[PDB]
Amino acid sequence: ASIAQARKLVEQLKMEANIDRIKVSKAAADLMAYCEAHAKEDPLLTPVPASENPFRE
Amino acid sequence: RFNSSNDERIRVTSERVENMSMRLEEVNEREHS
Amino acid sequence: ISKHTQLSPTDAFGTIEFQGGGHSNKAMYVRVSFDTKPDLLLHLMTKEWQLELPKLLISVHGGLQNFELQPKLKQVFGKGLIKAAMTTGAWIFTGGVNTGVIRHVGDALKDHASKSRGKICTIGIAPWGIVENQEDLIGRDVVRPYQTMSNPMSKLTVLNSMHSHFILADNGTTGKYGAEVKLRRQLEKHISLQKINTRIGQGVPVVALIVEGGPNVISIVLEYLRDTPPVPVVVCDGSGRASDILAFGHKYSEVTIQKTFTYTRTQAQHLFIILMECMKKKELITVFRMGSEGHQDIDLAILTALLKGANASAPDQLSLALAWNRVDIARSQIFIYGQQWPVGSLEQAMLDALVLDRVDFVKLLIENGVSMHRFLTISRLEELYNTRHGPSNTLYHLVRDVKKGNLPPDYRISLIDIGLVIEYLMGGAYRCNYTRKRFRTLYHNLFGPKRPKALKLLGMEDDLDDPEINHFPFPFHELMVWAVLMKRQKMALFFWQHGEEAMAKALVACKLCKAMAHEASENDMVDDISQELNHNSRDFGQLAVELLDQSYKQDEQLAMKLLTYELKNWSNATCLQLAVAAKHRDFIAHTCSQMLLTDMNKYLGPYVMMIGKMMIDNLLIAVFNNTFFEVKSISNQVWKFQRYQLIMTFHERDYGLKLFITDDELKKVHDFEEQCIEEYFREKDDRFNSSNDERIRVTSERVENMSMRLEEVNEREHS
Amino acid sequence: KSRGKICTIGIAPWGIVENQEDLIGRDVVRPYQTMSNPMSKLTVLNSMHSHFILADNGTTGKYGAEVKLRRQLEKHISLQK
Amino acid sequence: ISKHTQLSPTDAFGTIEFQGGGHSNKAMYVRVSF
Amino acid sequence: LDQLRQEAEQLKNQIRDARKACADATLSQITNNIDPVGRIQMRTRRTLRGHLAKIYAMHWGTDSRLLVSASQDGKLIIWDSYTTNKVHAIPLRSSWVMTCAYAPSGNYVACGGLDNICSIYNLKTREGNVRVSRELAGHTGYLSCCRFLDDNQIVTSSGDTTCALWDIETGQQTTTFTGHTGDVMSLSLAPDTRLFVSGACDASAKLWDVREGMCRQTFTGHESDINAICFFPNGNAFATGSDDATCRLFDLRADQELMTYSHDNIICGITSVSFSKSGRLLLAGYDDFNCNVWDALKADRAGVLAGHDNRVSCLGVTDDGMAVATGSWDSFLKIWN
Repeated sequence: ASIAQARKLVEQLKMEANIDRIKVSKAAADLMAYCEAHAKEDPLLTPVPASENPFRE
Repeated sequence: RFNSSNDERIRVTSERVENMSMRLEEVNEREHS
Repeated sequence: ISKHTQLSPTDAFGTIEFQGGGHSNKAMYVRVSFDTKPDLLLHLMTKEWQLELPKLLISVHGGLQNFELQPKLKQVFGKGLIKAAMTTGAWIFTGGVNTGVIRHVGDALKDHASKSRGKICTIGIAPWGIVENQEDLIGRDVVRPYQTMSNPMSKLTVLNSMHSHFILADNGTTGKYGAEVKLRRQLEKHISLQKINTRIGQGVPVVALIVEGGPNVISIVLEYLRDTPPVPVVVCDGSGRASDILAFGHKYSEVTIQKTFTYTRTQAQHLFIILMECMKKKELITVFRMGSEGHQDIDLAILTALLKGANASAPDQLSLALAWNRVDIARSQIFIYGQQWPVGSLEQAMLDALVLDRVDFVKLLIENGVSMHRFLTISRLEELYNTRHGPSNTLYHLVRDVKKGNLPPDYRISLIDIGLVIEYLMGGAYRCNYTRKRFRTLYHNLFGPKRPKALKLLGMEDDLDDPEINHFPFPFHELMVWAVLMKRQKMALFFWQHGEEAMAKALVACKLCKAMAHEASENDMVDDISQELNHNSRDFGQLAVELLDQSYKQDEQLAMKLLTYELKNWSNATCLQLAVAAKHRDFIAHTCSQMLLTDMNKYLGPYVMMIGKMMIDNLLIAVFNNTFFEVKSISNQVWKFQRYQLIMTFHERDYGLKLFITDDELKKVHDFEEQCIEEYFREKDDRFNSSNDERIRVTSERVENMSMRLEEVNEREHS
Repeated sequence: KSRGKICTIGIAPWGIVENQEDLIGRDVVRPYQTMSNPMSKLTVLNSMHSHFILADNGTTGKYGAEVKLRRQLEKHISLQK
Repeated sequence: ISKHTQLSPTDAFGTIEFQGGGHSNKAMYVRVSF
Repeated sequence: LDQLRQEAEQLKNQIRDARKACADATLSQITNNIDPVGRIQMRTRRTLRGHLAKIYAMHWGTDSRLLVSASQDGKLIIWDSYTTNKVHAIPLRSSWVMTCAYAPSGNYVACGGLDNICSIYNLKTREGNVRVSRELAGHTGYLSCCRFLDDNQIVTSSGDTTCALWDIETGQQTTTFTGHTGDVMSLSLAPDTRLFVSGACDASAKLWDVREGMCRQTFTGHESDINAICFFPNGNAFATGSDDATCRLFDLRADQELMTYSHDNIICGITSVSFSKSGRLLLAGYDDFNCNVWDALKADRAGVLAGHDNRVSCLGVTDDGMAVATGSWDSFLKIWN
């Protein structure tokens, strides 16, 4: 009765199985390269008191 | 209400029974045998 | 000329008032083109004429002449037609002139209209140019009176009276045929394309009634048979015309010599070329003949005609008859030996019967094996509380009152709110099972995973093995509760006659009716719901008193022990407390109720109450003497009612209020109660059947039938 | 139509009913379901009954193992006075 | 086989209740040999 | 013609089969050296006291100085976040609006919910009063979440299995994101404005590419409705909040789950989630009254921030990541740090 719907998944399935799902060892290092370089500015993991902060009185 | 009263039913049924009795006598009158 | 018409939009439409007959009837008429589409026709009918879809369409075709058939033969046709058009919604398709079978059906409609009330949708579809009064009907939106007295000189036929709705197909010419057949046929197709409320997916069933007619009617019936959705055809034998010759030709098929009746051109013009196909489809021929064979009832034969032509699943036929609300036909056709009901169909049928409030269909299904134990789920009850196919009720307003009116648009009502409303109605100490924490766990863990999808954001939401589950040890208790809540008296009464602890159910129902009547009176209601609820409370109290008295006469000890046990279903009370809360005078004042108190002054007690009802007011003694007996009686009722309150006040928990017994004795009391209620119903049937008036009525009916049979016997002449 | 419980007695072999199960409860109440499916060749017990007898011979679905017991029962009834 | 049965005791007997029908029918039922 | 289900069965293999071939060194063994967070306590800075009832949604102001109120009272109150004060308060036509989007510049505000319509309001009118610009009819499922691209283009999440992208000034929608079955409760934009992954009922997120209306990747692996979702700041991942009380971190460019972030005491669902500015410390609002400063990289909780007595539903972290601000159903909003 309805046969196009079964096609619709495959066209989504076909073009997705070949995408650049990068290697997990390489996947980490891209995400790993964030925090330690992103250091001086964050008041939420290694903070400092509230002089230049947005939320003091 | 008028046609559901017992008395009207009795009267109509009695007249029907009388006519039916006379007609049944007429039916029984013919003896082909 | 070939259909090159002056095409301007129509400007004549309105109403008429009949003149000449004994009935002043108002009919709606529109003059449309002979090339009009059925779409705007259906729009006008459903919207302007406020005509909802009928559960049946009837196609009638008759001669255009002034034939006459035998009296006392047309009467059964008229009775069947009227019964079919009245019992269920069924539209009638015809021309509307005072000729042929159209005049006969107009006379039949006049006959029934003088017998009973009710309205029948009659649709007169004829070409506009046929009538003589093509003039005098040009003004739009004005009631134009019509004159039904027809002059003999004119070769133009007036419109037959007793017609509900007229539709005129303007043709360009005047006073000719062959321009309304196509429009009516396409309207029939359009109605076939329509879908009725049943979830099976069934269109509007259509019958093909054939009377008199001619050689053209043969083409019409061939068209009806050869259509892709078959049109079942019913034929009238007493016509004498071409319809009757087809009825004659039905018998002893595969001689042709006998058919040579020289209808038009002897055997030179023999239409057997297509009559062979006509008799090839002779299985679908629904014959009719009076005084012979059986099932001579026109309406019953009409209904089953669509049944043999249905050819669908038996549950589909059952649903169609349930919509038609004809339990006799389901008893006749849909329930025969070898029915092989598909799995899951019966439960759906019972559900839809419950949501349609059909006591007879429900009891028939239960007698066919439908069990309310296995059939009932929580989801089914919830869907019951959230339907719209029936009468109105205050339950939405009651919920909005109790739940503080914080509702969003079209909220889906839950069972917990229902129990809250119930406990609001009952009183202070009451505590329903729904509010109990076990029910809370069952609802949240099982029935509340994510059913209110839009409520989780709003925030109005706060298993190993089972006995099938979603099972209420006493499903009929909650069914009767729901029937009371949705204000359906007859279904609640039917439920009350089954089950156990029925007297407690009756007391609860009376209290609920009283409370709901108070609620209706509190918020500017329609003033009839209040008194109807009061009457329902009266009936429930009457049933409770009658059952109590019959049980007391049956036995005294068991009846005394009956009002003692705690109600594990009704917030753990006893019947006496419920009657007190319901404030039932006679029930508390009853003999068994009084002596039940005794296990825990009679004279001068009423004496004090005597003067109190006189304190509000030889003339005084004349008032005193004429207002003493009834006052004494009412004071006796009041004191016998308040003796319980006096005893409890002078006393104040194994006894004193209740009595607690083992489950086996409760089972014995259940059997005793069922025996008592069965005896009460049987004795009520005996007392009603033994009245002299009932015998008079039965005798009158049988005398009428006997006179008819005597005339039938006298019709024949064997010598 | 009236009152009273007329004693109706039925002698049925063990292997012919539709549900030999749902009845195993010895001297206890077991609910029964009237509804049945025609594709099952077995036949349920008659309703509106007073007393029932489940004859048995080990065989299942095979007729002809109950006339003997019924005949001997009527014999002993004839032996009764 | 030639009626190779056993002496297993009767273990399905008592009184049942009839549901589904219009009346609660009670039948004293007993499994028994021939 | 039913082999299409067999090829889908065949095509269902490669996602897991390549993954298990690829899954040689998950996040467990890559960075086991970094110490657990231990004991860090965050202090509420501002408490928006004065509202009436439960607060259902909140979006910040694009100066990190403001936010829009969305509570059961129905008043869209434009609250200043630097004096705990307000600017304007806008009751809606119907008090049931389950989202609020704030213009990326700071000019207008979208709103919608039970009405199944989206409405944008002009905050900076010349007369000084906030008035609705236009409505956005076209959704048959209630507006669960929505976010702008800029002040004309806005993604919306609807329960009728249709995800939309509305033009504001015209009032028309050019294209619709179709292909999602579970009702989407939240949408998390990618930093590029040209992508967004959303939280839906079918336990599946999708990399719905903006300029097409087409799904890119499959993000399956959750258990129930994904009631919350937050994007990883660098643009390569995103964390989700669901009903099964578990956080399951996945990735765009590798398409694999990272870890499990769940507790025995967390049984209730997750309402609103948020990363850190580096994506290190992860936030999550729940149905109960206990939030966790999770670590999507290390499954480490800095602490429990219990200061609300009612259900936590709405929160917002600054663009500069300087702090986090949580609002709950107790008519308040608190700024933990």
